[PDB]
Amino acid sequence: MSHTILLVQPTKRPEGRTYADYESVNECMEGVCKMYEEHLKRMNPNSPSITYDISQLFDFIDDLADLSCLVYRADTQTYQPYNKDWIKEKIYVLLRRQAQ
Amino acid sequence: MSHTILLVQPTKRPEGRTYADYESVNECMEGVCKMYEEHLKRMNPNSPSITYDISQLFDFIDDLADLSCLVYRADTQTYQPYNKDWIKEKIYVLLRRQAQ
Amino acid sequence: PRTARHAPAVRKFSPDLKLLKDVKISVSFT
Amino acid sequence: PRTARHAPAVRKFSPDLKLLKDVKISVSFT
Repeated sequence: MSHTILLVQPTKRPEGRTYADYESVNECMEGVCKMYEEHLKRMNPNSPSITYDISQLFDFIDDLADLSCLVYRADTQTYQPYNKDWIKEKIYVLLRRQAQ
Repeated sequence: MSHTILLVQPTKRPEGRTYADYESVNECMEGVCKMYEEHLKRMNPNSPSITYDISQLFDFIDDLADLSCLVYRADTQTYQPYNKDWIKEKIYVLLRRQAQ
Repeated sequence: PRTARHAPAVRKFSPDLKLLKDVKISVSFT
Repeated sequence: PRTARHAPAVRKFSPDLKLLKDVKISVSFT
């Protein structure tokens, strides 16, 4: 497991920035999904369950002003940066594993 | 100049987190001072100028729930993390240079 | 001997992006 | 030929930590 920091800017205003940290890359990708699912939950408070296509989650990520992460590398004790498109791919891989 | 990301959590609540990025370590340290000085400005709207001892800035930094930074290293294209006490020292060095 | 310090479990932080907050629509009928 | 896109200069972000916001004191006289 590599400690992972997620940097989030939902809109063009930097006043909305936040960050989160996770024990692994996988937990970070699970966290991105949870962030979207919380958005859907507040949009649909009366729905006990929601199904979405991965494309909807990717649309949501695309529409974020900024999303990136930083993955701890033990061999240099530094953080490797990865951008939105890298995150989306790791989410696809995660969800495919989860489905199986 | 090394691109530098600053992670700020003012209180125990993670809902107050923010981050900022800077073109250099020096600009990041200048930014930490500016963050304190803005706090003093809103505390003292009638004061056109405020003088403070460095110890007051360090007290303010100590009282932040979390402060850390990430400094881009071109030789590995990764970010090196540094904690609150490293930041305070780099601020001391910056202000000493500025005074001279 | 120093005292061992216990506290409640820290909840995992999950950001609420508040994307619907203050989103308004105005409709004219003229 | 593609259009060159110009926009206003982006202001440098300087966080307002809002540390005095909603800070209150209650004083009893009894």
